[PDB]
Amino acid sequence: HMKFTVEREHLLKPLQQVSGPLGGRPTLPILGNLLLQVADGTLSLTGTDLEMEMVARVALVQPHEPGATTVPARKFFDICRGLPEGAEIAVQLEGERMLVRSGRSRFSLSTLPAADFPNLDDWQSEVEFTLPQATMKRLIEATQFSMAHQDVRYYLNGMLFETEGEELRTVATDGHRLAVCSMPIGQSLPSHSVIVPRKGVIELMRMLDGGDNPLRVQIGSNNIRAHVGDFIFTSKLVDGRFPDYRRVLPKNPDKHLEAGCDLLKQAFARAAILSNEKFRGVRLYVSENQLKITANNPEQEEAEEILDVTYSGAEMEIGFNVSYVLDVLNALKCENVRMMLTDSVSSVQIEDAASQSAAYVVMPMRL
Amino acid sequence: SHMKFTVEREHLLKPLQQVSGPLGGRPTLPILGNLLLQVADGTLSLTGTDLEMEMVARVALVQPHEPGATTVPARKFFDICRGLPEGAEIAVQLEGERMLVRSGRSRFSLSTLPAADFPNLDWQSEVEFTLPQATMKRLIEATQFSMAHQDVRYYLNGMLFETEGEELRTVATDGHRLAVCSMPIGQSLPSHSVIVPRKGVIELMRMLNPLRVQIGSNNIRAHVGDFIFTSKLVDGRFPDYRRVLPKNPDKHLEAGCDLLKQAFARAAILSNEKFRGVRLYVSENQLKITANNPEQEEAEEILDVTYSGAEMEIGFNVSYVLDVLNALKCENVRMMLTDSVSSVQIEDAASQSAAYVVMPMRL
Amino acid sequence: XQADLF
Amino acid sequence: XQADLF
Repeated sequence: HMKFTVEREHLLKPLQQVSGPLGGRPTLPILGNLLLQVADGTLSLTGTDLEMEMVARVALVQPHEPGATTVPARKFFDICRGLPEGAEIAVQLEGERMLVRSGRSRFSLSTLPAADFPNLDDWQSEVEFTLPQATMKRLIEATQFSMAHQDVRYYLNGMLFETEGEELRTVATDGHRLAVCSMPIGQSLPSHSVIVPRKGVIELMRMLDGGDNPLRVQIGSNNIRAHVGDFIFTSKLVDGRFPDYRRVLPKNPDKHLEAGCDLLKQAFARAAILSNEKFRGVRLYVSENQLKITANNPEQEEAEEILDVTYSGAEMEIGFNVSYVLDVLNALKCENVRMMLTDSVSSVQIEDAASQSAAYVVMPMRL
Repeated sequence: SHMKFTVEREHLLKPLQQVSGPLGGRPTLPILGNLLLQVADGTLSLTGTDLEMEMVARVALVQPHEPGATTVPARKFFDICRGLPEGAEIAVQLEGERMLVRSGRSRFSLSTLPAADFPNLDWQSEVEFTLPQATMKRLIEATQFSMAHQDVRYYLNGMLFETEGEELRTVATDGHRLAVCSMPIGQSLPSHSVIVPRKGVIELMRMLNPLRVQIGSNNIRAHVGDFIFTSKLVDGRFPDYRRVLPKNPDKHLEAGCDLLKQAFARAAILSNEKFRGVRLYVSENQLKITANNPEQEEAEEILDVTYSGAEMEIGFNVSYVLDVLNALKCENVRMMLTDSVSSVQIEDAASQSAAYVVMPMRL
Repeated sequence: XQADLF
Repeated sequence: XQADLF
């Protein structure tokens, strides 16, 4: 029965958002389809990968008939996207085919029963809060580069989301470097901490358009839900005990360095050219008001950069993966950086010299 | 071990990026990942090669320098220069088997390979001429998509450059579809036709103020300001385009370029992923495009066109059609047909400077 | 189908 | 290395 006629512009962003969780090589064919449901004056569109789902609701201002089906996602999006601006897309189901008509364009797509479409299991929310999309995008953007990709420690292949007092915090680490960002959200929250999978952090990130809707978060025991306007994202959580970030932050650093973010970045970036392609190690020599960065490779090529910095303390030599340092400096889109050290075998804390909302911890290399 | 030059960052960047053009990822010989650096008089020359072709750049030296030559890692040297502050003074000198690069408090020591080990192309020009950048860019852009990629018919993995009267013509084909573009250059030329390899066409394209060309027996040279590109030619019997162009098409179709493109693009979604065949039913002032796939999905588009001729069904690889329409960046398209088993000629309805021929499918 | 131009 | 935070 299912019938609806909707404007092209009312389907485009929804079809692109619900196709988000979809992988290129689905294990089950239905997993490459979108669930279409007409109920009352609403059309709902769902996309899943079993670990996460995206739902979009579209208001039906034209005659429609209730029903459901599943239809190949990329093909349906491409048909809609390909139609002219303002096109009126008339959809109707004709057995195991869903007909799409607009102007003199006609398409017949193959369907899979709506009844076969996968459901995420029901759950109970424990923590609920609202925040501007921009706060969530800045919390993610500040830390995401530090998550592990496909680590042994599967609880690192994601980002920790932690609530404490009136703050939302994200932590991301791969065991070699860490990133932590905290933002006040204006609401008192119960202390809760969950691990969001890296694929879900990416999906959550992509649903943050810009505004005229706040973000409503619901955290459960094994799920996280994000509502933004007419979109609802749900993800399963990572079942693991995230390591404590509060113990990896240098407990009492005695050495403090200050430098211009861009001059420090540009030197590291030049020294990196002549560092080992695989290991990317650079040497840092700190002495009174000066930093020397050296790099060399198996070919015995060498780079050296000398900089004026604000440093008063003991001279020290420390090794680093230059990519981890460059990642931090490019994250810190600021004027000045503060580096806090202890010794050559211990982590360094890097932050904006004028903001503590984000802090980065990089573990050294020996030579 | 005597070569010395100090140049400003901005005088090295474009030359370094241009000469590094012919250089690939994973060089066979380590020296092919190197650039030849030569200081002679008040000129620094930078050469890049892949043995089949080379790019030379000349940089004027207004600062103290010492003559000599060496080869140095291309990407690494370019990255050091590019990574340096704007306006930086780059002082280069040889210290045995090391090239030293200094600028401010930045110091780099690169490993070199003897200049004597650097390869070089051997020839005399037969045809010579000049043309605007834009004419070359348009001759290349109009046809390059139709070049074969890695065909056994190696002469098809390139572009034919043909001179006739006052015109320069480029042809490109893969055996299924063809593109030809002709432009007047304002000079009388001897009838000559050569095949330029696809890697060269790409290099020639990337070096695009005026452009001078020297064609030889087995080489082509292009001078554009302080850059000199040379390439070996493809030895092969390129097909004659004049014979694949429909000789007397009786059927002529006219349509809006964008409406036709959008229609084929939508029908393509439900065409076979491997074969990409769409069907064209042409009839009085109307075109019907249809597509279907193994899953039994179907697309149908109906359009109003300007057509008076016999009704016919003709199958096509929709990718070959879309490639042509995306190349014609115009308002109206003319399609010239004959029958269901013969090529179709496609062109701008307002220009005959480019013509495109596509061979049909049996669906 | 592909048919050949030549 | 390289050393680990944990």
